[PDB]
Amino acid sequence: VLVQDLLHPSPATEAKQHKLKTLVQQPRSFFMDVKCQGCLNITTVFSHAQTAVTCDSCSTVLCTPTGGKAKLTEGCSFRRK
Amino acid sequence: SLPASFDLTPEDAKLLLAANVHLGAKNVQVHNKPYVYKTRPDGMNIINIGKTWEKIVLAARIIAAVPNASDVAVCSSRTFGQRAVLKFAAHTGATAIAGRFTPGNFTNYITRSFKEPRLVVVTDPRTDAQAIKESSYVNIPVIALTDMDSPSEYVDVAIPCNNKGKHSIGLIWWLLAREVLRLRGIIPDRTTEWSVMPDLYFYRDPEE
Amino acid sequence: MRDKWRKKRVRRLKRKRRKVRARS
Amino acid sequence: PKKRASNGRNKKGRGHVKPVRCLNCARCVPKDKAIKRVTIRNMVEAAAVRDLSEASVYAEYALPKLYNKLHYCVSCAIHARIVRVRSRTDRKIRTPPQRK
Amino acid sequence: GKGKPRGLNSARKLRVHRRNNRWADQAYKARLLGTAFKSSPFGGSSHAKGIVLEKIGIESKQPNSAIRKCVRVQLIKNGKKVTAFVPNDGCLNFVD
Amino acid sequence: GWTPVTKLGRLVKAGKITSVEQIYLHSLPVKEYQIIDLLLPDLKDDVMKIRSVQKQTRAGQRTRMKAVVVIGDSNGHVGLGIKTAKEVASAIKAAIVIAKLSIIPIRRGYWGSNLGQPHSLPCKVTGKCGSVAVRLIPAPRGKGIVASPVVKRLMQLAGVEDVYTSSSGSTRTTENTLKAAFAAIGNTYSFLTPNLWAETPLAASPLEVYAEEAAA
Amino acid sequence: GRVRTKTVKRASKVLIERFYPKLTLDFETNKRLTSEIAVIQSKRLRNKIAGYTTHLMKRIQKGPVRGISFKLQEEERERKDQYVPEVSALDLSHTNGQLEIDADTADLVKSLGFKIPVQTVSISA
Amino acid sequence: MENDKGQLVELYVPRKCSATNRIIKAKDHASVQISIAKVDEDGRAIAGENITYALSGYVRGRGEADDSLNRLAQQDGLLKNVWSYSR
Amino acid sequence: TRTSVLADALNAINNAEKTGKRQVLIRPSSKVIIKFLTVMQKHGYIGEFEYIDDHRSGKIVVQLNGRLNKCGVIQPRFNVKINDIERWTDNLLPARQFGYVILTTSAGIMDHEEARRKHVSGKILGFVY
RNA sequence: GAAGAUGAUCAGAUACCGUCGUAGUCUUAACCAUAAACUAUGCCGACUAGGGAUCGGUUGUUGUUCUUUUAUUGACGCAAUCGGCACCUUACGAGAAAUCAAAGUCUUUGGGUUCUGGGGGGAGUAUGGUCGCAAGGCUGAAACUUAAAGGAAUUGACGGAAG
Ligand SMILES: [Zn+2]
Ligand SMILES: [Zn+2]
Repeated sequence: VLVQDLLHPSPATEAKQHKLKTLVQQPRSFFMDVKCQGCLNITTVFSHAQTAVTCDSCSTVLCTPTGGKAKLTEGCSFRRK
Repeated sequence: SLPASFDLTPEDAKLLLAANVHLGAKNVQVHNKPYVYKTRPDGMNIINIGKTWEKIVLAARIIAAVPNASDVAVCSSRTFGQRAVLKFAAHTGATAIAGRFTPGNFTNYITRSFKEPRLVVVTDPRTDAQAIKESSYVNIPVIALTDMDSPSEYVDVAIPCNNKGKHSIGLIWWLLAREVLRLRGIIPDRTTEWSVMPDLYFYRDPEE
Repeated sequence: MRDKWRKKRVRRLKRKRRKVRARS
Repeated sequence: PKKRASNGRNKKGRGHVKPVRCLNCARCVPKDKAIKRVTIRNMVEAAAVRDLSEASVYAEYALPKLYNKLHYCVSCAIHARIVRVRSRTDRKIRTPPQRK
Repeated sequence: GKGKPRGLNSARKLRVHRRNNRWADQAYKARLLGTAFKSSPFGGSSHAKGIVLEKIGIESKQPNSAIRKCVRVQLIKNGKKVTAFVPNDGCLNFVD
Repeated sequence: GWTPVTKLGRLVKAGKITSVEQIYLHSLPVKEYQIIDLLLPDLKDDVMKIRSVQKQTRAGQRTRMKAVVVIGDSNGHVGLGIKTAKEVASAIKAAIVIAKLSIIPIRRGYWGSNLGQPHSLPCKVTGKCGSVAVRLIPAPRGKGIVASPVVKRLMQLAGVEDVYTSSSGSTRTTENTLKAAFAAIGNTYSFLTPNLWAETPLAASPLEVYAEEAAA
Repeated sequence: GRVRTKTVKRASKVLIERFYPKLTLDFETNKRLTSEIAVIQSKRLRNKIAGYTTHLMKRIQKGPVRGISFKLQEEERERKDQYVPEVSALDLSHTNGQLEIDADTADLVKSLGFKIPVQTVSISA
Repeated sequence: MENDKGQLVELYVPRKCSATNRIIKAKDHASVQISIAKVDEDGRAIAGENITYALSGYVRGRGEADDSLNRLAQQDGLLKNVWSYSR
Repeated sequence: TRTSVLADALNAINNAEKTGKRQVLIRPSSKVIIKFLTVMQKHGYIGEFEYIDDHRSGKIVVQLNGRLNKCGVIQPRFNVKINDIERWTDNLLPARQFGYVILTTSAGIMDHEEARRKHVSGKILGFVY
C-alpha cells in the first residue's frame, strides 16, 4: 500500500482503532438517560460511571461501577444522548 | 477507456460462481485485502469475483501486445494446471512449460530448454516460485494466479482466484485463452460462443 | 593457567605480601 | 560465537528459575533447561500381560500404567541418546519428532 | 545518538573528555610523563657519548642462529650502562 | 565465426542495436562478450592483482590462481572482472571475458560551472564491499584523480579526469577495493538530480520492435 | 545385479529419438539394426545397447516412458487428449437450473447488477 | 545534463519508475517494462499501439508492483472500480 | 523524551521516501515544521501537504513525489556567519549546483541561496537535496 | 556436605567413584557489595514489513455447556484495540561474518544524554588514598617485554561423538 488516503479513512477501521490513535481523538463514551423501574424521571448517567449513581427520585443505585462501562441495574432502561 | 462489451456478462458470472472461483483462502495476506469481499462464517474468505473479471481482461491485454506469440511462456507445477496450460499454449501459440521448471533455463544459455520469454504467466506463485524467482534476473514481467494466501512478491499483475480447486484453475485458464483470442480477433466477437468448451482445460484422473 | 586459579594464586600472594609488610 | 538464540534454555522475561536434579547423575540443572520427558509405560511387560491375566482372581481387571516425568541434563540426555546432535540448519526446528 | 554530548552548551564536557582519553595513547603519555627525560638512557637525546666497558657476543633469537657483536658502554652524561650494537662486517676490530 | 544464441546477440549481429546505451536504457542483460566486442571495440585491459588461493585437501594443498582485471574505454564505460583458474594466463583470459560482461556507463558531470566537456561526477557517491568503503568527491578542473594507485587506474579507464577519493577499512584487500570503487562509479546514474526530474515517455523496447529479428 | 550403465542408456535413447519407426519389440531385429545404425567397436557392447533399446521399445507399448520423446508420442497424444463430453459439467444443468452458491456470497452477486436464481446454502460452520 | 554551449553532454538518459519515480539503473535486472494494449471499440486489439509502464525492481521486490499496476491502470482509464484511494 | 519535532519530522519523511511511499503523517506539527515544508514545497521536493487541527499541537499529512534525496536536520542549531556558510554547504551538500541549506534567520526560514541574496545569516536548521 | 578421615583405581593420585563426616546449608540481629549480576546488546524518543499465537484489561458478538429452568453467572468461541513476554518468514537496510525488527533510519556521516576502550603481556599487579572486623571492594601505574594476540567463517586433518 504505497498510496492510500490517510485524510479520509474508512469508517469501519476508525470504529476499531484505539480512541487515541484516530486521526483526531474522540471519546467512545457517552451519556445516558436512565429510566428506573419504580418511576419515570430523567437522569443523566455516564456510560463509564465510577460512582454508584442514585436518582434523586428514589434512593436506589442505578449503576455499579466496573472496569469499563457502568453496569446498569436490572429493571432500569437507558437511552443514549 | 473500455467499451461496455468487456463487462462481466451474467453468463460468465454463473460459470465463475459454480467453478468455485469466489472461494478464497482462510487467511488473506496484507496485499489481497482489496480482493476480499467478505468472509464465510466458517472462517474462509470470499473472493470479489467482480473485481476478478476485469483483471483477467487486463492481464490478457498484456499478452496481446507482444508481437511474437512464441515469446509468451506459461508455466504450471500444479498437476491441476498441467493440461490447462498445455491446451492454453495450443490454442494461443504460446510456449508452455509444464511440470518441473529446470533452473538455469532463463539464465544459463548453453542449456537445452533455454528460452527468453517476454512474459511469464504463472499458475501459482506458491508452487512456481522458481519461475518467478529466475524471471527476476532477466527482465521478464510476470502474471500470476494468486489466491488470498498466495504471496505477491515480484508479481506485476495478479489474478485473484481459487488455486486449490480443480475447476477454478481450468476456468481462469479457460477465460484467459478466450479473452486473448478475442482481442486478436480469432473468436468473432464478445457475443459469439467459443468453439472450445469449458470442460476442456480440466485435468483428468487416469481412470477416464 | 586457568584465569580463576591465576586470580586465586595472586589472592594468596597478596595476603602474604600484606603480612610481611606488617612486620615493619 | 552464539550457537543458539535461546541460549540453550527457555528463560525470557525472567531472572531466575529453581533448578532440578538430573535423574541419572543427580546434577543440578535449571528447570527450563532440563530435558523433560513424560513417559507412561505399562507396569507389566507386554509378554507377561497374558499369564498375569490368567492368574488374576478378578475378571477383566484393567491393570494400571506407571506414570513418570523424567528430567535429564544435557550430558545426561546426550549420553543416553534421548536427544542427538543436529545440523546447524536443523537446530532451528523445534517441532517434535514424528515417531509415535 | 552517538553517545557523546551534542548540546550547544556542552563544549566543556567535550574538552575534558578528549583530554582524559589522550592518556590511553602511548605517544601522548610518553611525551607528557617525560619518560624519556627520566628512564631513557640518552635522556631524550638523539645521540650520546659513552665509554666502552666490555665487549660481548650475544646468541641470537630464533629462528636465526648467529652472534650479534655488541659492547657494554657506560654513558658520560648520566653514568648509565647500556649495550650498543657495532654494525659492519668486521667493525668489532675497530672498537677497543 | 561468432554464432549468437541470445536475442541481444541476434540483434547486435544485425544493425538493429548499435548503441550500448540502448542496452543500457532497457537494462538488457549482456551474457555474451562478443556483444560488447562489436559495440565497444575500443577497450583497455590491465591486471590489477594476481593472487594464489589454496584449498586444503587430504594429501596437501590445492592451488588456484585468482586474477582481477579492469576494462574501460576512457570515455564513460568501465568494467571489472575477477576469475579464478588453475593457470594465470587462463585466469587472466577468463577474467577479461567477465570484465567485459559487467561494463557499465558512468555519468560525467560538473563541479561548479558547466563550461566545456564534463570532467567529474555529478555528485558524491560511495560504494561498500566488505569493509572497504570508497567515496568519490567531485574535484575542480585542475585536481586530477586524487586517489590511491589501484583506485586511480579504475578512474583513468572510466574517463573521469578530475575527482577526489577517500577510502576506509582494510584497503589492502585489493578485490574488495576495486568492487567497492566499482559500486561508487556505478551509482552515478542512480542519484536523482533536478535536471533529470522531467518525465520522458518510455521508448519502446528494442526487443519488441524487432522481435521478428530477435526470435531466433 | 544387472543394472545397465549410463553410456549404454544414453546411447539407447538417442537411437529412439532418431530411428523409432525402424525399431521393434524384437531384440534380434534391433541387434542387427544397431550394427548398421551406430558404429559400435565392441560386439559385447553392441548387444548390450540393443538389449536395452528393445527394453525401451518394449516399454513404450505399455504407455509413455519418462524422459524420451521421439517426435510422435506427443503427436499421438495431441489428438488423443481432446476429450470432452456433450455437457460441460460447469453449465447450470446438473442442478435444477440455478446455483447452489452460498447465501452470503450471493450478496457479492447482488452487489453486482445481476439477477441469477440461487438455491442458497447456509452451512454456518 | 546540458553544458554551457547547449548540446546534451548527457548520454544514456535513463527512465524513471512509474510507482516510486526512482531511476532505473543500467543493471537493474529486476526492472520490467509492462506493456498494455489499446483496443478499438470493436473488441479487437489495435496493432502496434501500447501504453508503456516502467516499474522498478524495488517495487517488485517488495511485492507492491500489483498495487502499482492497479492504481496506474485505474487512473489511466484502463481499469474500473477495483483500486480505491481510501483503504 | 521528545526533544525536537523537526528531527522527528524529516526522519519520518526519509523513512517514508526510501520506502517509496507517496504520503507520510507528521506528528506533532509546529510553525517551524510548517515553514520548513514551505521551503521544501516551493522547490517541488514535496507536494500538497495538509494541516490537521485537533485543538492540540497539530498533525501534518505530506504528499511525496519521489524527487527528494535526503532531508535532515543539523542538530545543534549551529550559529552560522556569512563566512561560515561555504563550509556548511561543502560538507552537507553533494554538489555545488543543487541541494539547499535551510537557515533560520531574523528575516525568516530560508535556504542558503536566498540567504546569500539578502546577505543575512542566522542559525543553521537543516538541509535538503 | 568444603576441610578431614577413609575403600578402591592407578606408576602415582591425599582426584574423579564409594562410606562417613566438621564449618556451612535454615533463621533472628548486623556486615560484606561481588558473579558468564548476560539480552555479553546503556536509558529516554520517533519512524520503518508482513504473520499468527499468548497474558492482564477493556470494547461488540455464538448450532456452546453450565447457573437453574433463563437472564443481569461462569467457561468456551468469533472480531477488535491498549500494554506486555516473546516467536515465524523476508531482507527495504545493516554487518567482517555469525546474524540483526534492531545490531535499520550510520562517508547521503548530527534526536538527548551518561559511562567505557585505544596491540598482547606485565596487571587489575605495585604504590598511595579510601571503605571493611576480616576476607576483601573502589581508585590504580611504571619499568620491562613482545609481532603479533584475537573475532567470524572455509577447506582439510583429527575425536575415548551421532547417524
Ligand atoms: Zn429511580
Ligand atoms: Zn554433568
